[PDB]
Amino acid sequence: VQQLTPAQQAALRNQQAMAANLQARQIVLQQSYPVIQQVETQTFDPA
Amino acid sequence: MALINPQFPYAGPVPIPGPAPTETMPLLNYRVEGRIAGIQQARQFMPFLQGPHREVAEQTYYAIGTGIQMGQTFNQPLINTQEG
Repeated sequence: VQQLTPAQQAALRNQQAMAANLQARQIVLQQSYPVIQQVETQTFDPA
Repeated sequence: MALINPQFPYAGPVPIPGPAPTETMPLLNYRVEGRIAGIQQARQFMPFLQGPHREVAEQTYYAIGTGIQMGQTFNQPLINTQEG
């Protein structure tokens, strides 16, 4: 009959936390804004 | 749904060499406790305003008054002595 691996048994006991993780990622990516910004610049001699 | 060959039948599976039986059994992976690190700030200096905007601009008004209204020197008509 059907036998689940220990990886698939863990995926059924964590399936409501994964549904809440997916719908929180969709809210973040919809309502935030991507920014790229310079944080550090330096010029050195490696000797 | 294969058809049995009656002239050349075969039997069930025989034992064969195996893949060292404990090496097909995994460990159960042992999670430690974790923490979203740091003390979070309450507010963020956002690059966009969070309120509504207006598509069109509407002209606004304010009331003003005129001034003290004076009298006038009218040009006055002639007398209707049956010519008019």
